[PDB]
Amino acid sequence: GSVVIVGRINLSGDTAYAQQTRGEEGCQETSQTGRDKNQVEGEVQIVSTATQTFLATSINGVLWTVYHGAGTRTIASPKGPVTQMYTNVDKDLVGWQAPQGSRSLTPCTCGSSDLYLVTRHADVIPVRRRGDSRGSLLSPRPISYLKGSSGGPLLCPAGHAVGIFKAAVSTRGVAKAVDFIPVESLETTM
Ligand SMILES: C=C[C@@H]1C[C@]1(NC(=O)[C@@H]1C[C@@H]2CN1C(=O)[C@H](C(C)(C)C)NC(=O)O[C@@H]1C[C@H]1CCCCCc1nc3ccc(OC)cc3nc1O2)C(=O)NS(=O)(=O)C1CC1
Ligand SMILES: [Zn+2]
Repeated sequence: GSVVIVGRINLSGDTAYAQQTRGEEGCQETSQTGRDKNQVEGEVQIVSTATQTFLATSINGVLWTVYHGAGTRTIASPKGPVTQMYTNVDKDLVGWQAPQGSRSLTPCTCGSSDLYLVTRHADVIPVRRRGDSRGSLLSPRPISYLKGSSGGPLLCPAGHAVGIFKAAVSTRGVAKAVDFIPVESLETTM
């Protein structure tokens, strides 16, 4: 089946909050036809397959998500199923053409290390960048807490995308740092 947009994380105001936009059955029909009529809004999409839900982030005109969530799937669209433009397993990276109506996050140009991770729950966690592709969490959470939030953006203090969340570095089933796909890697791909 196709990957279907089931919602969006809202950043366009003070609060971050997920608006779910489609039902399970609606998701199933639209996964199956690959034709999606629903309007697209914002930067961070909530996407799901038949069995998993995760996030998808628009950066430089391309909707980015994790390969471990989307596999090789097409995305359901107004004109039908769309094959991936970008698919890189080593990087765990896949991209489609950003859907009509979506907005891109501007890439971070500030070199700021006080980062922020937007989860599926629309919580905004401070992350402290610790490397070329790693940020430690100020407050550590259980791995369950972050699960389902891959493909989501890591933001600088100016609201710009720094990377895409990919994997959680876990000790005793507690995430203490997050592994991301820095924008610079997306541009290498593009
Ligand atoms: C808990 C939040 C976390 C963000 C989430 N990511 C994962 O769970 C990833 C997927 C998988 C394991 N992940 C992990 O995070 C593990 C885990 C033990 C699960 C905590 N952590 C981990 O390895 O830490 C090690 C230091 C890093 C080493 C680097 C890891 C490599 C990353 C990775 N790459 C590829 C490339 C290609 C593949 O093809 C099939 C598959 C891959 N799988 C991968 O890891 C998430 O929420 N997902 S999700 O939304 O529920 C799902 C629907 C989409
Ligand atoms: Zn910045």
